[PDB]
Amino acid sequence: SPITGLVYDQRMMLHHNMWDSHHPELPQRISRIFSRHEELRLLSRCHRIPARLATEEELALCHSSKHISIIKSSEHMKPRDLNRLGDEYNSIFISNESYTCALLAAGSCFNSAQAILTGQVRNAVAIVRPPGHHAEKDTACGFCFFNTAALTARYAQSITRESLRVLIVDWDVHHGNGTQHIFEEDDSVLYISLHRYEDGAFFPNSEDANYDKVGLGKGRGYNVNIPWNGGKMGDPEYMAAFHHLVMPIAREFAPELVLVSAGFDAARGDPLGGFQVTPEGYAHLTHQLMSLAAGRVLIILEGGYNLTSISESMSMCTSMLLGDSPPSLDHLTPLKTSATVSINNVLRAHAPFWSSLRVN
Ligand SMILES: CC(/C=C/C(=O)NO)=C\[C@H](C)C(=O)c1ccc(N(C)C)cc1
Ligand SMILES: [K+]
Ligand SMILES: [K+]
Ligand SMILES: [Zn+2]
Repeated sequence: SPITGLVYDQRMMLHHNMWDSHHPELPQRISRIFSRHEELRLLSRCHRIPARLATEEELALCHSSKHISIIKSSEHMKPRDLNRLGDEYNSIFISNESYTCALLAAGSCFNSAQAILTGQVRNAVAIVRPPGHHAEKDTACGFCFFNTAALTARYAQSITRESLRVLIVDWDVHHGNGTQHIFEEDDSVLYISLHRYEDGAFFPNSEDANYDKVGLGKGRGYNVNIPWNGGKMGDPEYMAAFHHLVMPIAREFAPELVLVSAGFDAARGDPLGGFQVTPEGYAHLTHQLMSLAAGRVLIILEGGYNLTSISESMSMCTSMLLGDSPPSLDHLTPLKTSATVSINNVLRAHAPFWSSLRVN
């Protein structure tokens, strides 16, 4: 029978901001999501995967030992040193429990990828924090210490074969700069991100997120950026991006495992995204990805700051993984012109690499 795995560990709530108790990357993000899965009776339908700590050797699959050593050292720091260290990065706060929580987020995901790859479960959801996709090989960034999704892709290959094909779909409203960079020269890991860009004025504020960054060397064509410009986007724009880009490229790539860097900050009500993707929209995207890799899909929480929006959106993704009927959504709504421009720009930049793509 198809089983859905779920991993959650309340110890990941220990990572906190001691200088701003209302910082948006709240410990309550994961507990509210977990409680909503209980209320909707989704949790009881899942196989509970145990959380674990990632080892330093596993962190070294993507990160430098210098970076690992510095984050590890924060476990023993006084508040004044935690404040100073956090200030060395772009948008990071650290507590003595941060390192442990980042290890738990990655270890939880490794156990989930292992459960899927060994056939213990068909697919899985990881309700983890702190997030990972902005973390680079050598630095923490944007609430992220280690790149959980990137590490999970490498971990998956370490327990199978180096050439295991992993698709990472990053639907967090922000560009996963760390994920792109880690796999930029790699043809074994296809990275597809959709993200608010605003001509480089939206976090992480780099032209690296533009559609013309297609990958390097043997990785040329294996990096797909779908940047949004022109304000609020929603379900029609995301469905069109999946229809014309994400799914044709994914099918041509033929992944053996699908990781979703599932931020829910493109959700309706999120003040850090300003977008309108609905829980039914996220459900549709999850169900489309389930048609890939024999259903081998692991959904990894990234960002998403409206407690109610993320709890509803992520629960709807789990509902899809469990085999519930997908929402009836169509492609009849006209897109905002700027979203058409964005999709056409990606189609043009990726036409050389992916024969199945349409011109416009
Ligand atoms: C890091 C983050 C979201 C992360 C996330 O959700 N990861 O996916 C949001 C922060 C508040 C932000 O908006 C910001 C904007 C500009 C900036 N500069 C120009 C230095 C620094 C930070
Ligand atoms: K993204
Ligand atoms: K790549
Ligand atoms: Zn985000």
